[PDB]
Amino acid sequence: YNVFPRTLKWSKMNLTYRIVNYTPDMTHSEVEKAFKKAFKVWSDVTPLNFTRLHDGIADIMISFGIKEHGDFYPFDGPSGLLAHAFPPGPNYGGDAHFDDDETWTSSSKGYNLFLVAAHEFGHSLGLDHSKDPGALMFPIYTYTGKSHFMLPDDDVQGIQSLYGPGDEDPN
Ligand SMILES: COc1ccc(S(=O)(=O)N(Cc2cccnc2)[C@@H](C(=O)NO)C(C)C)cc1
Ligand SMILES: [Ca+2]
Ligand SMILES: [Ca+2]
Ligand SMILES: [Zn+2]
Ligand SMILES: [Zn+2]
Repeated sequence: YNVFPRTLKWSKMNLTYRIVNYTPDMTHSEVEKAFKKAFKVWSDVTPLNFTRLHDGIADIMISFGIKEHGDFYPFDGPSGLLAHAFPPGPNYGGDAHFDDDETWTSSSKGYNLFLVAAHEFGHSLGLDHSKDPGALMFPIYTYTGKSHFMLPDDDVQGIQSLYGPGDEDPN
């Protein structure tokens, strides 16, 4: 049973994460919405368990990425790359990093963390992608997390069904 390596949705009904998008044009209050609110929408599509244990137990997080890997250069102006997320494995999984050279906000101008973040998190915690037809995963985001409707049902029901109940049980 193996074909397209894109799903990672089975044994992860609950996970922890950290909120630290950035403080460019928004304030601690906005980032609070970006990370929380965007999470409110992600939870709306799927009852995913998320906990930010500052104690040091986080798997995914929202934060502006700044070239710190050592392989490919993510940050790069408005280039085709606003949010790169990693697989929830080591302490660098579900790492939601936005091309620091891009723009992010919680208002009607630019990428709304609700959208971008709900999208990056959907990846960092979800998997490679899941919107062939239409979901909050393609390089297009136009409709904010809630600026019209769940057009991207692919990500809505997609993770609402795959990330819904977790298994983490080998038969
Ligand atoms: C809200 O929907 C979107 C979220 C994030 C992006 S992105 O960060 O610009 N980007 C999409 C993309 C850009 C260029 C080429 N291919 C894809 C991310 C992404 O997919 N994040 O989930 C890339 C860098 C992986 C776009 C829309
Ligand atoms: Ca870019
Ligand atoms: Ca991590
Ligand atoms: Zn990064
Ligand atoms: Zn995507």
